[PDB]
Amino acid sequence: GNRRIRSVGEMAENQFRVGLVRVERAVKERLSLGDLDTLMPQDMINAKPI
Amino acid sequence: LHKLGGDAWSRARQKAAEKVRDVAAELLDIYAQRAAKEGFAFKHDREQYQLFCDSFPFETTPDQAQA
Repeated sequence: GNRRIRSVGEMAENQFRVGLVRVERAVKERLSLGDLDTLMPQDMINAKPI
Repeated sequence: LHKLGGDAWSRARQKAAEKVRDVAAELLDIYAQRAAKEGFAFKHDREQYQLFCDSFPFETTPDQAQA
């Protein structure tokens, strides 16, 4: 009652989300900086950390 | 289809605005006399014009009479 399975789905989901933490940090940095008149969801996102 | 953030629309807008600069002497002299001068008014003849209407040896079409 104190130990649990953490199967392949949940582990991959958590590694996905800790990947997403970096890219949401990146987009929050980019959007917290100005110059938003030309931005598109292509440069703030970056699939290399993911 | 200007891709978003492609800036070609901005570049063309700036280029057109350069062409649309009010130093353009091609039409801003026309707009200056538009802001300074006027035109002539023709007077109509209700009677002699009917003589040349009768000098017209056909019948006017309805779409040409309104023209």
